[PDB]
Amino acid sequence: NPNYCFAGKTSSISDLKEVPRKNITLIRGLGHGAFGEVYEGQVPLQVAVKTLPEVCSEQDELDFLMEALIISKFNHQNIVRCIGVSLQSLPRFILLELMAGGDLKSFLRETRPRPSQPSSLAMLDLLHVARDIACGCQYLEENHFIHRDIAARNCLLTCPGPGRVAKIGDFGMARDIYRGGCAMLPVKWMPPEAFMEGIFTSKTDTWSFGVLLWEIFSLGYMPYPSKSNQEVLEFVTSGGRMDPPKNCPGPVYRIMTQCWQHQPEDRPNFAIILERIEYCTQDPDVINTALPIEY
Ligand SMILES: CNC(=O)c1ccc(F)cc1[C@@H](C)Oc1nc(-c2cccnc2OC)cnc1N
Repeated sequence: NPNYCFAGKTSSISDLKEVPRKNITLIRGLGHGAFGEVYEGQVPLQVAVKTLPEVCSEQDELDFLMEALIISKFNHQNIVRCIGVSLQSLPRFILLELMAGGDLKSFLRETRPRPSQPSSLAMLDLLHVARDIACGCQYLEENHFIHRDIAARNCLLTCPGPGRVAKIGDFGMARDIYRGGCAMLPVKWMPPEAFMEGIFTSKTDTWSFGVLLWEIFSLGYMPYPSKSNQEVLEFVTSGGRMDPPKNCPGPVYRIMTQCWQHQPEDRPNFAIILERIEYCTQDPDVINTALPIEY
């Protein structure tokens, strides 16, 4: 059994909270796609159940064990909680906080303002999501953990409604690096030094957060519209940056452009990002800006 170190503390599979299999009930599927299915479940405490295929390799097993260790060792309101694991029965389970709002990317697309739902979303809703994730990122930063794939698809919402809280919900990329190919790398979320020299720092996540911010204020569009991975790589390496999302307030766009500074030392840390998001939320001209209504 591999050890895991976070914040200078070491943990082992023995530290994982094993939940007796008899206490766990599956309710419905939520998704598969990526390696492993996820179900809604009960332990009555409601959970999302990530499963390990019984038909897997030794490495798949170690990967699964490692993400369990990673998530269980985090303690922050904007990172999905791990209720525990069930590793002593097959298929093996990781039990997560059930985020009823689902993933952020799908939410943004599904919840875009429409003629039928003219006020489904406001600038403040987006700013609050951005703040929430930036808070999670600041926690990772101050604990020297580099996420490596901050993107809408990896964020979850506690509920569809106005009191929703956003959290980082997937750590698969970080898990892989802790221990794939070019075409699977999240190049559209990566800074120049990352995909060139394979250098990662906390400023990597700052760049990625900029792209997430664009995803949020575009209401769930794929970054760099119409560009392939290699076109983005060449575009960004040459100094190219995304335009503002439709109707995006200037102060918000400016946060994006600061996250995308070529030199990592010129990019803000998350304390500063949160400061700037806060300032945006106070500014009437920002939050009174109407989001586009999709016909
Ligand atoms: C299919 N998506 C994932 O597996 C997925 C994608 C990104 C991510 F960060 C975490 C997950 C899975 C591991 O965890 C969760 N998914 C949902 C959930 C996700 C999608 C739709 N409805 C849901 O709950 C009602 C809710 N809570 C979770 N703890």
